[PDB]
Amino acid sequence: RSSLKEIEPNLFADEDSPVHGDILEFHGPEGTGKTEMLYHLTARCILPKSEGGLEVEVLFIDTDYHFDMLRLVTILEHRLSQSSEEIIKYCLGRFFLVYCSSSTHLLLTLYSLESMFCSHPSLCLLILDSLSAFYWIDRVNGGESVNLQESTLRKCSQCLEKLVNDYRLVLFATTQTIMQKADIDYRPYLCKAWQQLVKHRMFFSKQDDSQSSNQFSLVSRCLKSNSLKKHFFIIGESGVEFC
DNA sequence: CCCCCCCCCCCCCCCCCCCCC
Ligand SMILES: Nc1ncnc2c1ncn2[C@@H]1O[C@H](COP(=O)(O)OP(=O)(O)OP(=O)(O)O)[C@@H](O)[C@H]1O
Ligand SMILES: [Mg+2]
Repeated sequence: RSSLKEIEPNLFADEDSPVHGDILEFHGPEGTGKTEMLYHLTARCILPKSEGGLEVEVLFIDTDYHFDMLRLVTILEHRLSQSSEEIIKYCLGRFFLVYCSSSTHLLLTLYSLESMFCSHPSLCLLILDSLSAFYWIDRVNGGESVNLQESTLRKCSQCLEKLVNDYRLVLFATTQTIMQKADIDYRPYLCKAWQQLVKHRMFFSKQDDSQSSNQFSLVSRCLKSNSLKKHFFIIGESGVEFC
């Protein structure tokens, strides 16, 4: 019922099999277009089929409290050929947002979301933002024992893998670059189960030069085939546009 | 792996005549 190529032919030019459970990951520093990419994916997924959409529902989980409905509405109205309030209402009728305040809160939200997931059959995409939102607090609360710094993340990863395997969903996660290492910059620090659960990896970067910005770099790295690709794209009032 | 800063030195080098009872 779900096809990965249709979601994004630009980035997913190799994956053509009907997706029946995948885990992806975004990574990079601040202000490099991760949330804009998520907005573009949601816009591609929730638009009507007449305007070039997918007509399936999206679930969103916000952890860093950085979601902006105004930007999403602006992108939707710019992508639409004709702007009308009722069509925007129809589009937004298939969008859901959840807030979590702590690791246990997120764990219980995951333990509760399966009721909706069995209730709603049209869900095809799942987004978790800022998976590394609670790292320092958990680490400090865990003392010097590593196993006490990893339990909540372990349980959340197990629940996420169970959900994605059971309900045939697509997961999009975001992490933050917090620590360096004594061309890809990546110093893994997450849970071992989460690290081994990843399938695709994408890194984000921004041009240092001030050519009015308008240039972002993305490096796609799939662990299945060890294929490294570089993408260039721009972000405008209508969303993101690939160079 | 984790976060932010310091401070001056030292002297050189001469030119140029005027005016008769
Ligand atoms: N209307 C717009 N036109 C052009 N660029 C825009 C517009 N709106 C936002 N941007 C760009 O969006 C960029 C930030 O993107 P975004 O909010 O997705 O960051 P991010 O990589 O997800 O970072 P973080 O998660 O730390 O917030 C800015 O650098 C800005 O130039
Ligand atoms: Mg962001």
